[PDB]
Amino acid sequence: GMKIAVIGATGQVGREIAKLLAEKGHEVTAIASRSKNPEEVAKLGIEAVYVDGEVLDFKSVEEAVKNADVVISVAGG
Amino acid sequence: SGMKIAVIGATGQVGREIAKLLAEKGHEVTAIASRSKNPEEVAKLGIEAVYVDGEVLDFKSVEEAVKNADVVISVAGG
Repeated sequence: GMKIAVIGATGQVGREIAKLLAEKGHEVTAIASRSKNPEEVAKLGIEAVYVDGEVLDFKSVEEAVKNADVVISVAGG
Repeated sequence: SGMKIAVIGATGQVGREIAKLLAEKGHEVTAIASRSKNPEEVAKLGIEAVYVDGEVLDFKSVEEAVKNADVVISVAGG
């Protein structure tokens, strides 16, 4: 298992994520805090990543983040 | 019409698990390999930004739990 911090919006989504990853054997710390909104997150900048067999559609990526109700941004692995 | 959730940086096992979980919870999920260029700014930790009382669990303990993490999941919106 790994060390995982789950930060930002308090709510069912963040709690369920945290719960799942603890169930998978990770060491999970949850910190409630203020976050940017989806449009602000998009405007932080996105690094486009190609997936074999899929069109990498720049506008589709922009729209998916900007128009989300919730954005989960995963960093590290 | 369930909540629209974008998972960005979903290239790893943890991203895939999150995407799977949230679709099981009836959300409309778009998992995206493309990732934030500035991940730490999604939920930037500062004394003013953290909802946890700094008299109880201090800012340094908060900062350390994120610094020592292998993976940081930042949840934006709700």
